[PDB]
This record gives sequence, C-alpha cells and structure tokens, in this order.
Amino acid sequence: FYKQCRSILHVVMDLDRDGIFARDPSKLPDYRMIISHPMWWDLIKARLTRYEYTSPSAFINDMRLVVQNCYDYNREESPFSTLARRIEIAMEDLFVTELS
Amino acid sequence: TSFYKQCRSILHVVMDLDRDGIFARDPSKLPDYRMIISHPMWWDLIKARLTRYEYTSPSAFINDMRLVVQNCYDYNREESPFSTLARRIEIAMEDLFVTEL
Repeated sequence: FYKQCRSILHVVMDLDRDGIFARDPSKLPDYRMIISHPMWWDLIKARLTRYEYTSPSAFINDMRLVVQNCYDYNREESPFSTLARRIEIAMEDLFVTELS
Repeated sequence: TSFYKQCRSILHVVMDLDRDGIFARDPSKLPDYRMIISHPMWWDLIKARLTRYEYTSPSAFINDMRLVVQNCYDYNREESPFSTLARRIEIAMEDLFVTEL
C-alpha cells in the first residue's frame, strides 16, 4: 500500500501550490498552545521513507491531522481552510479509491 | 519636522516582534491572496521604500505599516491566531507613532 500512499501524498502536495501545509508550522503564532499534534506533508513523506506506517489507516490518520489542524488553527472563512477542504475532499476520495 | 530616523526605528521594532517574519515577505502566492487583498504589503517592501526615499511624510509610512496588519485581519479574519500577532504589532507601532511621530 506504500506506492498508493506515496501517490496520494504527491497529489495533495501539488494541490497545496504554495506549500502552506508542507513544512513545520510550530513557529506560527501560538501554534503549540492551540494545536496538540502538529503535522505537515514533509513529515508524512519522511514517515513513509522511514517505514513508520504499518497500515493505510496509520497514514490516513496523519493526513487527516494536517487538514483538521488547519480548521482548529485558522478561521472557517480563511482561504487556508478553503484550500484544506478541497485537499480533504480529494484525499478522502482517493483513500476510498486506492486504500479500501 | 524630520521623521526617517523614527520610521526606521519603528520598523526595526516591528520586524523584531515578528520573530519568524510572518509579515516580512511577499504574501501574494498564498491561496486566493490577490482575490481577497487589493493592496499587498510586507515589511521588506516598507524597508525598501525607506531606503529609496519613497516616503515624503510620516503619514505615508504609517499608512503602509497599518496596511500590513489590516491585510492580515482581512485575509485571516480579525479574531484569528495570525491576527493576534498582527494586533500586538499594531499596538506597538501605534504606541510609538504617538510618541515619536
């Protein structure tokens, strides 16, 4: 299932044109006070290279955390949240298509 | 009355408060940024304008400084974590404009 997970991560990383969810967000204002488990695409990619995921569900957990953290940190009306919803719809549909 | 010395020092204070340079560089590639924000502004652009003598009065410098933080409120919404940092910066620069300019 790693080939499929790697392929899905490549899709969301391309959808995120400016890479706003790609790098460590922990230095953003009050990020560590608000978000319990920061997550970002480059960490998920590294976890795939390190074989940390033993099931598709474990990869899906971390992918879901990136977009849920966006909604918990940013306002609903923010274009960051607009983009995260598009990414969420795309990746959730690809999980069903490729990993179920 | 002279003002460049004070504008430079206020800009230095603000750029030091913005520890990770959240508002220092061009934000125009952020999602839908040009659709939402008509006039993007950032600290490095204000610094370049000071260097190029583009300000002929303190009011023009104040306008650009206020624009950075108002653009943050408009893009991220007023009550948001990005806007909390911009508000602390706005508070600082308004406390210094009254006193220095």
